Amino acid sequence: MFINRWLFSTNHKDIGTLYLLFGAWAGMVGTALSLLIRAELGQPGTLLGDDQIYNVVVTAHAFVMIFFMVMPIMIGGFGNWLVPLMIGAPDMAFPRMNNMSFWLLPPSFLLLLASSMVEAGAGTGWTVYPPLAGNLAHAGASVDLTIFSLHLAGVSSILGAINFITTIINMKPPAMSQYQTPLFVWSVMITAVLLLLSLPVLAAGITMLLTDRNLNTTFFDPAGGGDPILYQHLFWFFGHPEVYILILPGFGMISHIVTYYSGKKEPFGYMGMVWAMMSIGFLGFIVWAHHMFTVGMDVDTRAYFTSATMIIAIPTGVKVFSWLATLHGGNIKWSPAMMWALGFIFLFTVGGLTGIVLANSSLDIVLHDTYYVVAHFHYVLSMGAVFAIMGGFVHWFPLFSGYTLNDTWAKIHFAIMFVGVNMTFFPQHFLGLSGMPRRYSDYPDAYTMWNTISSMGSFISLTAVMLMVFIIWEAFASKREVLTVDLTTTNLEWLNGCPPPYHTFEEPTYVNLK
Amino acid sequence: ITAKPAKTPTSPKEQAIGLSVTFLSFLLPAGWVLYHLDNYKKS
Amino acid sequence: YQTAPFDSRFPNQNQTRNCWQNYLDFHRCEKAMTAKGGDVSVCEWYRRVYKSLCPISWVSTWDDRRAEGTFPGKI
Amino acid sequence: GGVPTDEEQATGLEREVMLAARKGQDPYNILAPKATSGTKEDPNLVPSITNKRIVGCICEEDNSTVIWFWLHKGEAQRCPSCGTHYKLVPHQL
Amino acid sequence: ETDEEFDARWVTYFNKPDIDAWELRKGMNTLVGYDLVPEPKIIDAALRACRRLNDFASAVRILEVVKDKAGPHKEIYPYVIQELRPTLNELGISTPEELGLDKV
Amino acid sequence: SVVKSEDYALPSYVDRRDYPLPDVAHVKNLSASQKALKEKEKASWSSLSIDEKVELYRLKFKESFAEMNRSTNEWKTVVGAAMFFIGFTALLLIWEKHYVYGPIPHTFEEEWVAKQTKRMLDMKVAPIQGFSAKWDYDKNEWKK
Amino acid sequence: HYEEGPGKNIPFSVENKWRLLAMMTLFFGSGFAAPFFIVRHQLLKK
Amino acid sequence: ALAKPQMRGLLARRLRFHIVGAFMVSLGFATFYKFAVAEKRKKAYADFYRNYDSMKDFEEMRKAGIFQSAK
Amino acid sequence: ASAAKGDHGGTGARTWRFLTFGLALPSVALCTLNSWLHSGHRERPAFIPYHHLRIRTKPFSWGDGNHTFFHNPRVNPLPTGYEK
Amino acid sequence: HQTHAYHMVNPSPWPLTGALSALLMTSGLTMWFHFNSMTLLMIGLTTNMLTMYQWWRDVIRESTFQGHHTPAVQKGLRYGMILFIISEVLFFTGFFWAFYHSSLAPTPELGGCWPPTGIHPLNPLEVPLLNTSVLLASGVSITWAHHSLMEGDRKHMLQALFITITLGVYFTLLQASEYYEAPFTISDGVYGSTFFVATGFHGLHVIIGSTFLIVCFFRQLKFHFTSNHHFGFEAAAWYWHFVDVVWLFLYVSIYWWGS
Amino acid sequence: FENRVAEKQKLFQEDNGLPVHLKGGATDNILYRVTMTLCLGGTLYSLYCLGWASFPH
Amino acid sequence: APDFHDKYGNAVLASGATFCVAVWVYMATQIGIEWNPSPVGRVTPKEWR
Amino acid sequence: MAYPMQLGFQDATSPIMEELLHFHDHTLMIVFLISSLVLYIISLMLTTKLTHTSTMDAQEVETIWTILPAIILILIALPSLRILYMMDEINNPSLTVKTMGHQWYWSYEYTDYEDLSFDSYMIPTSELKPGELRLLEVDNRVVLPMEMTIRMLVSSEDVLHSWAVPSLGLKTDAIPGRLNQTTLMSSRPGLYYGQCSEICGSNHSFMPIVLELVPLKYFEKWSASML
Ligand SMILES: CCCCCCCCCCCCCCCCCC(=O)OCC(COC(=O)CCCCCCCCCCCCCCCCC)OC(=O)CCCCCCCCCCCCCCCCC
Ligand code: HEA
Ligand code: HEA
Ligand SMILES: CCCCC/C=C\C/C=C/C/C=C/C/C=C\CCCC(=O)O[C@H](COC(=O)CCCCCCCCCCCCCCCCC)COP(=O)(O)OCCN
Ligand SMILES: CCCCCCCCCCO[C@@H]1OC(CO)[C@@H](O[C@H]2O[C@H](CO)[C@@H](O)[C@H](O)[C@@H]2O)[C@@H](O)[C@H]1O
Ligand code: CUA
Ligand SMILES: [O-][O-]
Ligand SMILES: [Cu+2]
Ligand SMILES: [Mg+2]
Ligand code: NA
Ligand SMILES: [Zn+2]
Repeated sequence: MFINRWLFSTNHKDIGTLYLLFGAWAGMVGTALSLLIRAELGQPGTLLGDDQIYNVVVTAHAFVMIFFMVMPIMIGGFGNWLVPLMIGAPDMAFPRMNNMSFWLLPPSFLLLLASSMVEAGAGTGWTVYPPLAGNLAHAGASVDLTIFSLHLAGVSSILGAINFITTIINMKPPAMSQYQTPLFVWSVMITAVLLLLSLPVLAAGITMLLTDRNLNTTFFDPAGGGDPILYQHLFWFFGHPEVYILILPGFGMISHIVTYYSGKKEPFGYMGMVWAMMSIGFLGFIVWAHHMFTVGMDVDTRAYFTSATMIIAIPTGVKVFSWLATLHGGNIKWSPAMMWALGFIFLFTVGGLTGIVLANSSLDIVLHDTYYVVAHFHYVLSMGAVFAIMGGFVHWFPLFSGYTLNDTWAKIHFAIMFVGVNMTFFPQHFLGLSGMPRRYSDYPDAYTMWNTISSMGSFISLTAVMLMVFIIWEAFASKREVLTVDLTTTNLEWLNGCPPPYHTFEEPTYVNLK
Repeated sequence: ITAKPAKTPTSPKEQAIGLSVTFLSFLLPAGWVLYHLDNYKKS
Repeated sequence: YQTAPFDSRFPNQNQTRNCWQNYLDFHRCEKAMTAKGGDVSVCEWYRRVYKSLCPISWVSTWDDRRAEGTFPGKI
Repeated sequence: GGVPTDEEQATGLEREVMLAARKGQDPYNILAPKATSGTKEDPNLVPSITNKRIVGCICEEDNSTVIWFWLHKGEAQRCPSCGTHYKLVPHQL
Repeated sequence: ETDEEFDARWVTYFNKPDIDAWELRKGMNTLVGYDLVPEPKIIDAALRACRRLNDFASAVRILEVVKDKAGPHKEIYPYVIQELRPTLNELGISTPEELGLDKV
Repeated sequence: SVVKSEDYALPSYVDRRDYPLPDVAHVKNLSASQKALKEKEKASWSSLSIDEKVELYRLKFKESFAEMNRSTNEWKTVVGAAMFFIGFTALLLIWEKHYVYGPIPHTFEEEWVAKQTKRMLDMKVAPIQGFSAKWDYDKNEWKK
Repeated sequence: HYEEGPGKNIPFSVENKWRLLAMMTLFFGSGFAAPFFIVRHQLLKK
Repeated sequence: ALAKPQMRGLLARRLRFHIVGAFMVSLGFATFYKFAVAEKRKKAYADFYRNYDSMKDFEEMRKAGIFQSAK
Repeated sequence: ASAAKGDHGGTGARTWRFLTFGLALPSVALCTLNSWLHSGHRERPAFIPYHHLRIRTKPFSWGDGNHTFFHNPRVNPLPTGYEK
Repeated sequence: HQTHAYHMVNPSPWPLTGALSALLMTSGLTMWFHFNSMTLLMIGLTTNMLTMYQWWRDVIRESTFQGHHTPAVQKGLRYGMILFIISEVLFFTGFFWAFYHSSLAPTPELGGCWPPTGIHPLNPLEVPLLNTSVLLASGVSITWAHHSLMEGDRKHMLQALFITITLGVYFTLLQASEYYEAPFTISDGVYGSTFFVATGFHGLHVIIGSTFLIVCFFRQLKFHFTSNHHFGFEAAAWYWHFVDVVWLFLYVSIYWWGS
Repeated sequence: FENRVAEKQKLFQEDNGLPVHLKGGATDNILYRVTMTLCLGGTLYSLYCLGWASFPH
Repeated sequence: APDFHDKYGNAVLASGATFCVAVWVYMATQIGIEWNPSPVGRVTPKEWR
Repeated sequence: MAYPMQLGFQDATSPIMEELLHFHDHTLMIVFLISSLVLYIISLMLTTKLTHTSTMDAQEVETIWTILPAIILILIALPSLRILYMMDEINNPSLTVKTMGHQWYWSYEYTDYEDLSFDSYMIPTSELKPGELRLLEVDNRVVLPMEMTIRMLVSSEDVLHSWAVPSLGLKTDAIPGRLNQTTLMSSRPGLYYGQCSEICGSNHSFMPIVLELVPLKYFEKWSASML
């Protein structure tokens, strides 16, 4: 019974729950890796050992947070629970293949942990650039186990994306056009089209790195006529779309949360929100070499990547303002979920705005490979993707479990986290402008004050993480069972009750074509 | 949202135990490694 | 002669072909002067330019390979 | 010849859907129902195999918001946004 | 449409003799969606409709929601009540204040 | 009064400022006297007492607007407790500085810093605005 | 067919809050502790 | 008797009033920032270099002993 | 274009088989004839130990580590030159 | 009891076996590359082939034998396959990108020219042209197969499909011989690297598409396909055209223009 | 060959509660057990190999 | 009836704040942390050559 | 170099770095305005009991909040791209210096006239002389002539590194098999510091760059004496 249910699943809700659990466990590993980082940097000198060990920690930190935390929660977790409910579908199109998406992640995680246990770890950066990631400067199994980890995570997400796109286009009620699906479902679809197009290119480029390391090819080795910078283009041609992948389901959830705790039946400017997500999607595939502005590219190439990168502010600004216009006139409910979404709106906008500073190739010469970048991307990831995750979690926890959280504790958790992440990352802008490089285990003495504070903020985030776990315990311990939820008329995923039965929409909804 | 009163109420004292055991499950193993770091570094 | 001047044929940040081409030119020119019993000293400009531009390990490697018979450019 | 037809070999639900479609019937809800005028005298009739079915009401053509509510066996109910009328008609398949 | 046509639609809406309990609720719940406090004459037609539906409590609730829609504009509700007073008197509708239902 | 989990599909009661007339009465079963009161409501409301008018309001609705919209002292608990765990976090950083971190580099000793500061002034670090700009090279002191 | 309802649509039990506390401690704590122990592994190697 | 107050478009009126406030504040901030940061900067550089004497700056550094190449 | 043939009334099985036997497979027999003719061993070129060829940064995981997976002794020299 | 037309699939162990088999094959290639052993790899290849066989066996059970593939289920399969092929196109794209990057700007290490000094390419008018005519021909014979099947003609369906498979097999043998004969190898700098990797992934896709056509040949022998319902055959036909288009881009890029 | 689809349809529709992966009969159970045994045994072996490769030799 | 916040609110707040301010003041000034503030206006430059 | 508690860029030491400071000031003013406008509108939306919960019309307001941002972007791009093309202009250098990244040091090669080359390694902390900067000093500095246009060429002989000097606005990646060019002009004499800016293994943190900028005649004599 157990093994049939949880190892052999063909049910979108139980597979969605497994992804949530997996992603929460990855969050704790990611959080530990991040405290090791800030502990090394929390005073001048050397805490752990030289740059090799420090950057094995740094690399795993990124891979765990992006691949094992954010994507599985947002897409495997929320996406599988919610998308079939929100379109009145009985399950995903390929419910059995959906379960292999899930079961590829624990082995992909094992290969990542193996890579760090053997030899001296892969201390390469999560971008795995050669030649440092090559078989001379990283001899032995760690980079290969890393590559293989990524292959499996890749296959997992490409089969997920085919499942989501198919299910969203093919399994809506016959009367429902694509422009009558909720924005979260739109964000999963766009997201999946991006996974589909971008992961095969990373798979090609990490395959060439594997053959360069193990079969005597020279795609990236100038001695055989190859080029290390080709690898960067391949990687980035995936890596920019990847960060739009990490954010877009967060934008979808935000729009549902803001709408719901403003007392609104619908988000402001629906079609503009759609158009914005599709534009950001598309634009996200033509801008990748803004990660290469110091490699030595011609000037016109740099002019074009600066401008194509900037233009993304326009559709992204449409979203920000439509979220404000959704709040406008609302009957505002100050839930813990709403607080995470309001923080999202403001702190994403700040990190999106320092993205725009970085889009300027002239100034990026001096910001590139410094903590300015690090401050940028943690605003959008630690206070953007993560805030959406948390707002989605506290919002839909009662739906998934049938139990309520304590709102007061969840408010306290938000407040602690808000202070902890800002204290962590805000001073890193100063570190970046004043010239502190990335991927350093130690720093010239002048950079001490900000690194000390940043490390202290990281501890405040730790306490927020440990508190979250006690909060989830408390909910399950106390068993306050949900009774009534408002606004079901425009929130279909709640209408089968909490938690919904294993099988829902065995009889589809009735929707007239008129 | 409305809900029923807790089926198995968790009192202040029970919350203090839950919270304490939760903080310690993260603090102790990591504190143990960090405190012995010098012993590792010369070994 | 101070250093190699700006060459409109290699206007960009990647100067790798500037170095290579002047290295080739110098050695083609020596070969041709030494065929036709001439003065190699007409070739000296390309030697100054490739010397200014080229990393020492690259000239040294290319010198070894021309001596070995394994230099891949055409001279 | 030698290749079976769907008439000869289609089975299970595939067959049920194909035979019902020949009779002009839609027991597996493949088509979208056409609206009546939606008044109390002429309510949309909602088949169901139980005593409640969730309805999604697109109140005006091209609305992007769908309004969702359980339809229960009994007197007709009205969409809470546009007041169009629906009435369940249970049992069978 | 003009302000006057808007108000007249609503008046006529609540003045329907055989208005049912669903239409009462639907009209009130729709109307408080708008960026306005309803004119006295619309509230008057909704309060007379509560009377034909034998629903004293919804009449008190309508008064509460007038006051609520005014937000921080504290002059609006005492004015509307002043204007409804003959109607309140005629139907025996006690205000929320007269019922103690404005206390927390 | 008593709401049941297995009722989720049925219209339910809610107190919301923006949905003043909910889909069902808060109280649907009536006592003998509550029944007599609903009959009485069919006659002139001027003949109802204040108490009766209240009792009808409380059958139809659970909380009044002033009840449902009331503010609470929750913020004091959220702000106090947040400061408490933030305060707790400092204990962790005290333990870390005592048991984890060793001595920092000799370059932060007071005499090292004094010489390094002189040398930064001798090399004119940031002489336009950031650093040396704040030293008075004539009066041989920090600009006041 | 499977149990349904609060507490039953999950791979872990919530029948007893204290056993639940143990299980959640092991699960989250093992996540958190692993990088510390891998760091230790690596130091104690070379 | 109480006079009739405005009762319509209260949310829109409040919105209009404050968006214009926000615009006004924003011009006022641009003004302050170009004074306190931008012109301050341009003037510090302009004033620094106006009569800057590089050889003298060098000689001071040389006398201070900072250089490997110049005693 | 249109190529230079005709049918297009119906694309049925008869037409596609007509194309399989009257165009496609004769093209294959033509190319197979052309090839089984230009086949015959081309004279292996002198060995020159170019440093951009015969790359070895890690031994291959089969054989003696020094031989490619489809090593042909006639035509693939090792880094030290052609085999005995 | 459902009244929609979608397929609720019985709980299945093949996802977990396929996952583990991915773990065993990648762990296995590690052990092979770094620890001189092929055991894990062989075990992973084995459980992978068992997983594929049983999973697709079961899809056949569900459709031909149980009738779960209503039109809606079928339409979903069509989207799925079209999406899969899209993602396979992007994968080749990264390898084409590598090819043109190297070949449009040959570095001094190659002689500053393409093909590099010391590289003697195959003649595109020889076996590579043969390979072309073979894959183009097999696209014509598979379309004959598809029309026969729609036309209800069992025997000409099997003859045209057999011919399509024998042509895939001929391509594969020709290509294996060409690999043996080639005077350049995978270790011959970026020229060998891009050649063998791009054409070798294509060869892998030809083998996989041939195996899919063989699965269809035996299903057809066993009368699974009706004249209207035969998605397995369509999918493999689309995969096959994909494999042919890929080869035409390799031929034009690497063999012709890159020679 | 003869068309025996009808027979397989009757076999795979038998109301016996079996999952499709085991509905073919006793051979399905054998192939299942062989598959799952190779996967779980191979997985414990890959862990052992990790333990081994985790230390210098 | 008074909830948790009416009864304990003022105390949680007073004592959370007192405790936070205390322990951070202690951590910041009493345990040997080197903040590395600017020498400007606080360090007297000393001959190094 | 950076000094304690620094907030912004190191003071500019070349005209182009000065230009980057003004363009950053201009862009950050926009950054601060937009984010404070957002924070402000946020507080405005949340601080009223007045409601308007019915469908709102969106084609009108979307024009503003599409066109304004386009305009602001153009106001960023214009000075951005002016600076870009300035950094690319032909300039006629008097001197070419090559630097090669290695694990974990730089070597410099000054070969327009003689074969001058040497290696440049961080001073270990326990060997710093009083007043010297932890992690930033090298045994052999990159001596260069002040007020002259210098062509720096940057490559690597092993893994990636990247050659940076924040004061002058310079950061050029060091890729093996490739020769990247940048131009370096100091307005002033003195010591200017940078650090390797691409991850390159165990001692990435510890292979810094110190330029020493002096009069031509002092540079010439140092060159001679370095042979
Ligand atoms: C945490 C440690 C802070 C240490 C503070 C500096 C010490 C001063 C020494 C003593 C002062 C010495 C005087 C010398 C001035 C030299 C300035 C310079 O050379 O040039 C440039 C400097 C100038 O920087 C600054 O002038 C400080 C800017 C402060 C912005 C507001 C945030 C402050 C809020 C609360 C505390 C911070 C944490 C919250 C973070 C919230 C995230 C935005 O460098 C920066 O670029 C950093 C900013 C990065 C870009 C992100 C901007 C978007 C921010 C959001 C606006 C929020 C809206 C209202 C703001 C909302 C508040 C109601
Ligand atoms: C999603 C992406 C993500 C997130 C959230 C974080 C969070 C943090 N990271 Fe970051 N980081 C990266 C991605 C992320 N990081 C990347 C890509 C890099 C660069 C890698 C490279 O250079 O190669 C990096 C690099 C990086 C560095 C620079 C290292 C260097 O250059 O030397 C630093 C240093 O301070 C840092 C610190 C932190 C800290 C203190 C946090 C903290 O804010 C974390 C606090 C904890 C949480 C936010 C927990 C989150 C969620 C859960 C616990 C799940 C809860 C589960 C459910 C509710 C179901 N990171
Ligand atoms: C969820 C993750 C996420 C997201 C959404 C983004 C979004 C953006 N990123 Fe980010 N980026 C990262 C994650 C993210 N990024 C990571 C991880 C890295 C480092 C990778 C590595 O090296 O490891 C990085 C690095 C990175 C770089 C390279 C810097 C360098 O290495 O030197 C650049 C450069 O252009 C950049 C730009 C942008 C831009 C313009 C956006 C835009 O999409 C942001 C757009 C949003 C706004 C502009 C705010 C909203 C708009 C308004 C309120 C309207 C009005 C605004 C204006 C008119 C300007 N990013
Ligand atoms: C008719 C063509 C058929 C192709 C199949 C041939 C047999 C080998 C099996 C591998 C198939 C995979 C294809 C691509 C992998 C890389 C190289 C393959 C192309 C090939 O076979 O090239 C041979 C080299 O093989 C070598 O190195 C051998 C390498 C064999 C080890 C395979 C490498 C394993 C690593 C691949 C991991 C793949 C990761 C992909 C993930 C995909 C996305 C998830 C060329 O022979 P040579 O002697 O060098 O030159 C000829 C001299 N007369
Ligand atoms: C990056 C996140 C880390 C967060 C910081 C963690 C803070 C709290 C750490 C508490 O953990 C411990 O405290 C010790 C001391 O306080 C240790 O005991 C050691 O110290 C002793 C006191 O010297 C002895 O009694 C013991 O034998 C012992 O080994 C140690 O075992 C450990 O579990
Ligand atoms: Cu050299 Cu980093
Ligand atoms: O990637 O931003
Ligand atoms: Cu990007
Ligand atoms: Mg870089
Ligand atoms: Na450190
Ligand atoms: Zn409707």
